[PDB]
Amino acid sequence: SKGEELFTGVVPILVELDGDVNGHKFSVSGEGEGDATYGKLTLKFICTTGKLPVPWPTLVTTLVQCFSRYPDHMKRHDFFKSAMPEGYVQERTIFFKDDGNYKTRAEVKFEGDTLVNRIELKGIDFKEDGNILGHKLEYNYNSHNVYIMADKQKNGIKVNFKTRHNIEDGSVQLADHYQQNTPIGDGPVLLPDNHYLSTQSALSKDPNEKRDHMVLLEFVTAAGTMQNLREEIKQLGREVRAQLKAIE
Amino acid sequence: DENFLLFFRLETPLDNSVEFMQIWRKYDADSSGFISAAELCNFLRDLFLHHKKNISEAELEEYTSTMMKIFDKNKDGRLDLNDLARILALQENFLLQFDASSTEERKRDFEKIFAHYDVSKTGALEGPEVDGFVKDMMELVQPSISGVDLDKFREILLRHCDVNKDGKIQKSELALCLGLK
Ligand SMILES: C[As](C)(=O)[O-]
Ligand SMILES: [Ca+2]
Ligand SMILES: [Ca+2]
Ligand SMILES: [Ca+2]
Ligand SMILES: [Ca+2]
Repeated sequence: SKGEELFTGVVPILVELDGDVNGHKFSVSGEGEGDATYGKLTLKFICTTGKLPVPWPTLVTTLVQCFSRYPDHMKRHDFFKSAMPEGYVQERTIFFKDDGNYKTRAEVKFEGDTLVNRIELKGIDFKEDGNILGHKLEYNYNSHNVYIMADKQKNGIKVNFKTRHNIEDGSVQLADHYQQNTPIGDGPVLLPDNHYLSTQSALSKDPNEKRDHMVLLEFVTAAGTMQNLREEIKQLGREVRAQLKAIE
Repeated sequence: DENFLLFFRLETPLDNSVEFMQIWRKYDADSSGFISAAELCNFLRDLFLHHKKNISEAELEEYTSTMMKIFDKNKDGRLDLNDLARILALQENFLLQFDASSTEERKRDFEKIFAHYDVSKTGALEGPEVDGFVKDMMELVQPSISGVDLDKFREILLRHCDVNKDGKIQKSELALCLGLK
């Protein structure tokens, strides 16, 4: 498929975020590239307004899920690549338990050969020394699944997942993500069966950058969909394996 | 050339895991999960006299010692499952012979598979027929099984697919717990 065709090789990526959280204005510029064949993303983000008023891990989700590896017997479910090159709108509400909430609107489209993500963010009701404005979050990310359901109503998909951000305390800050995705340029898109995205993110620093910044490595893969006899022999084996490991 | 090495000429490869498990179950006398030197010599003594070649027990000890040196990977004095699969020349996992998603092609493959492991032609998997199937099935999902685990594995497998609770796995039972018509 032509959309599926655009992610054959390595695609350069550009990301621009402009945010408003409890009055503090900031901007983030992101460069990198994505390799959908491997579900890989390497990106460097830089805050252009000096110090960032929120911790970097709270922005990983907002700062392009069209680079996910879809197992080829799940290509029918690849919605983010079926909306290309015209692109889609990604709207999110992120509720931080016992704290404020981000609401983001984003356009992800092809501008030439470059995949571009332009985001406006509004954070409100945050607490000045909650873990966000107090910069109390640890510099890492925890892997999890991202659950995807169809939304025939809006010709898009509803997505929902919870991330957990560690604190120095050994505590955990819970962020409840609610998001919808809609094609920008109209046309035929693929609305998928219920499935999830297994994503893991590593956060590093460029030793040579004095600006506030985040280096990001990301791996995303689709799963949760279903055949021949050996695969039934396999899951019988996996269930036998599971049972032996319990009694031990 | 050299004495010994006769045994490799005497060794015809094994196509089936069931027959390997019969030999394994036969010479692990203490059910320790490994093959000792004493037990290996018992296996070699019987293997030779079925071919009616004749060996004084002096060179039976000698050739047993030679085989331990060669195939005991970690020199602990014990051969494990794959140390003996090498000796008996067991070939590739039979289950690797198998895309068929149709309901009738899967029944066709299930017949070929159950025919392979039902050597006894009883219509039910029993004894080393379970072990052979368990070995080939487990090695599709994890590195490799230990000899001590197979008594655990058979117990677990029966609690999954023994619907009538008689101690053996009939054809219909294996078909049902694989999810087949
Ligand atoms: C245990 As091996 C596969 O090296 O014979
Ligand atoms: Ca033993
Ligand atoms: Ca050993
Ligand atoms: Ca039988
Ligand atoms: Ca039974």
